[PDB]
Amino acid sequence: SAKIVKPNGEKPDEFESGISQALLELEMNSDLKAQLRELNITAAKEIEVGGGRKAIIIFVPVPQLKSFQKIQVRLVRELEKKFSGKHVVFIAQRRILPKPTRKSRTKNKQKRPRSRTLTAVHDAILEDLVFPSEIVGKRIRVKLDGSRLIKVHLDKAQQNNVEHKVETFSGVYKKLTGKDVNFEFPEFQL
Amino acid sequence: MQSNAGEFVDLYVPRKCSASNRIIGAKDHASIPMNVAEVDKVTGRFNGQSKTYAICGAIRRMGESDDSILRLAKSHGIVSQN
Amino acid sequence: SGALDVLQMKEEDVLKFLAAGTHLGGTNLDFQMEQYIYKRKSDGIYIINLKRTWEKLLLAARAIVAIENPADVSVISSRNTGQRAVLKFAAATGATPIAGRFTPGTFTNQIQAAFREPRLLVVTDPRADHQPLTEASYVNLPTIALCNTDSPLRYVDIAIPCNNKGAHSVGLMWWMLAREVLRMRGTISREHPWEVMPDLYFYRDPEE
Amino acid sequence: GRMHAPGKGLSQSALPYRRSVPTWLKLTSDDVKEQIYKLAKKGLTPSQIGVILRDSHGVAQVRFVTGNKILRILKSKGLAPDLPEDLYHLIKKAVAVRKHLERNRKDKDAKFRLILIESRIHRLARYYKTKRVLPPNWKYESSTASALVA
Amino acid sequence: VRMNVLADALKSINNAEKRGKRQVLIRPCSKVIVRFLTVMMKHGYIGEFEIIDDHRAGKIVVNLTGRLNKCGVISPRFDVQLKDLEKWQNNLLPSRQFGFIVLTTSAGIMDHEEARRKHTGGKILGFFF
Amino acid sequence: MPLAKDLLHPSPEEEKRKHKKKRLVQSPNSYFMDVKCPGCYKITTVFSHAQTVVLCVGCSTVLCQPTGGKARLTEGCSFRRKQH
RNA sequence: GCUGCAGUUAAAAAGCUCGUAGUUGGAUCUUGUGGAGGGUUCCCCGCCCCUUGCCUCUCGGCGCCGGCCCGAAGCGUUUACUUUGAAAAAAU
Repeated sequence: SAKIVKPNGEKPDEFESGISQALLELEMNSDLKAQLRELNITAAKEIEVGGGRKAIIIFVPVPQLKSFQKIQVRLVRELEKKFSGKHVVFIAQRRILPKPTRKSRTKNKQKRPRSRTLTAVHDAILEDLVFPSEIVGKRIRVKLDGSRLIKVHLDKAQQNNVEHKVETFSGVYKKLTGKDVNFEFPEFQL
Repeated sequence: MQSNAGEFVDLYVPRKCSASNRIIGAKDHASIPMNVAEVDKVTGRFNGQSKTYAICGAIRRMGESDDSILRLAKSHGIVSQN
Repeated sequence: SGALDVLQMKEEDVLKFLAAGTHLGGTNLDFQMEQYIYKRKSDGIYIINLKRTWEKLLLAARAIVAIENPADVSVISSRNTGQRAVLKFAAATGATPIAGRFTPGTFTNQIQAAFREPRLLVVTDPRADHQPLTEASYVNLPTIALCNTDSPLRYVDIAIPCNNKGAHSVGLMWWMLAREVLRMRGTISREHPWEVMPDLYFYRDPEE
Repeated sequence: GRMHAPGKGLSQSALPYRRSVPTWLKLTSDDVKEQIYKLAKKGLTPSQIGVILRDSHGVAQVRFVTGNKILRILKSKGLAPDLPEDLYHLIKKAVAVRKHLERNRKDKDAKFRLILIESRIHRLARYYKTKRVLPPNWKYESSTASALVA
Repeated sequence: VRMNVLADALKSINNAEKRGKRQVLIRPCSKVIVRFLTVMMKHGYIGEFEIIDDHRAGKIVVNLTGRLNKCGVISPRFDVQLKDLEKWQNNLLPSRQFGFIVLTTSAGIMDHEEARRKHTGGKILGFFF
Repeated sequence: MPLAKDLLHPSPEEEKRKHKKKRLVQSPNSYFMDVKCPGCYKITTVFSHAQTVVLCVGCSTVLCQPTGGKARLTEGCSFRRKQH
């Protein structure tokens, strides 16, 4: 559809509806339909950067996330021109849980999986933003003010795929987590 | 060191060496100040105001001072890329 | 170096370094001499970098300038090769030579008549003149010397690498040392040929 | 280090940080499963199974092309053995020692080494049996050693 | 074995500072070591520190200065009830004026000077000065 | 040690010639290889430390001989890694 | 000699190993913003998903205009620890 392809996220909203309409339209069009197979989102959002530019966010149901990773570049290329003047990235949405060891009340409902934990989700989110580099290293530094800056060593191949997205990816993570990240390319590759 | 008045006490305030960040006593005769001469750096002729350093006996006697004196001049001049 | 090319090593001096074999350095190494070396040949001999030699020459020489008295920068060498070289050094530039055997206690006595209190030392070869180095750390003397690959560093603040196993490497290096101090302090500056040469800082070498 | 020798040593495997596919590969999750099931028929036990995949087939390991371990895949079928191969290999060794010991009563060295391998069985058994992986009445004896290895 | 991780950690940075160093490598990275060194950094005895990440447990690298004299561990972990406090801090510190016994409370990990203002006793971990 | 040396960023192989579990990140010292031998014309992929005989479906029936380390090839050819 | 000892030669590590009790045991499961108390972010209500976890209700008050809202009732898997109360004969 074009309005009920965003459940659990509130179906009316102007910008989000205007994305969905022309999105599913491309998938229905015969121009590409041999790798597009009528998937749907669950929400969307637009978030800026201090670079003075906007960038769009696409959420997915997450078992469907795997299929998006198949095409991921051709699709994003076409929608980079179709929605132009903004950057385009996929991401996934999880139903993160408070601890039973206590941040909200437990009833002995279930164990709480450690993939449904908080910290594992914030690691998994980073894996998708810079998916085509396939993160080589992670390092962290701690400041005298108790802040933290998270270095990410990326592969030294597939550089220009991410090099004009390099700053705009960092602003995404800020809005989702509350944390500051930097992206680097290392001295050497093994 | 301060008091109630903030009045400064201690007969001498000792000096604290550059690459070890520790203080050298009244008797300690392997601790050396080492004066490097600056130049104008337009003609390469001596010009007055010196760079002065200080090194403790502990790093001297083990043979680590050579690196420390090099690094001190490496964070300033004259050393570019060694 | 510091100043862009009015202190940096010239094309001329490179020939002198290579003709005197300064670049070559002995088989055995130390763990304080690892950085000065670049690499090994296909044979036992390890090739000192000449860029790294040149930077160490400068602040070494600039420290010899920094004193306001040139009569108390006491140079010392006791090897036969390093006798003739130092004698011209401290004759040309105001300094005090101590040639041959040291005769210990000359930096800590009040009864000896050769007692002196200098500020700096400039020593050839730590492992011939180990005696003055030990006594330097009893009366707070800054110290400079010429190290080889296999000469250890201990009671020295700065090194000036060299091949120095008894060669033209010795006399050439003492000449260059005296050249630099005059470019900063003296009126010899122009940095185009000085009248005095390194052809009399070289060893006596028993003649026919 | 070693638990019945005085020695100490490193030879442990070291895995990369990465863990993609990586890219270059084939045989979707499902393909790997049927490739495994054939091997277990032939008497190839889980340790051997991963080796024979890693050496000649395109896998790095069967934990990044599946969401499960090699053993859990076999266990979900019901085709897993009734005791771990680890326990089996200990018991497998000690019977031959006891044969050699009956044939030669003057090999005190063998008698000594048997005490180690014997006690190492009992310790291992006390891991599994508390975790409800063995019956809480099972014991190790000469008789039960004979029958359980056959 | 490595029964207590924090106890093996501090001895490295203690040994390293004595010889004259300013970078170290401490493993295997417990969360407990992080919040310890955070408090120790605020007062100013060490500089900023970098946590390397591995899947195994991580590794941590520290930049330090000569301001530190010694940080020790006290093991096993005893309780304090804010009248036992004065007896502890006398034995373990060079002076009343400075030095910082660390401890953990239900209000988190902190120095002893802070715990006294929150009225929280707890389990003592180490010290430094 | 010069007792001041960096440990954050190491040299490409002058501080990565060390033992593999004494590095900052643990890396293998092994690799795969895309092989096409000229007695079994198929694009086979094989691990460097074979540990077992790799068979051939052509005229030959052996491709590796396992040793204490890297397995030597009988007559094989074509080494790739690729990438890792 | 718990705080606080010592065991190469001064008094002193079982010849050696296995082993139950006892003692001890790796890493890993949440952070930012307005008001209020204190600085120039940081430590009683709330907000992103959570915020003293829930409901379900019904009996006895508080409301607002039959209808609707929120305190008390079961509790957050269990302990140690720590903090606050209660209860502790006099003399010393």
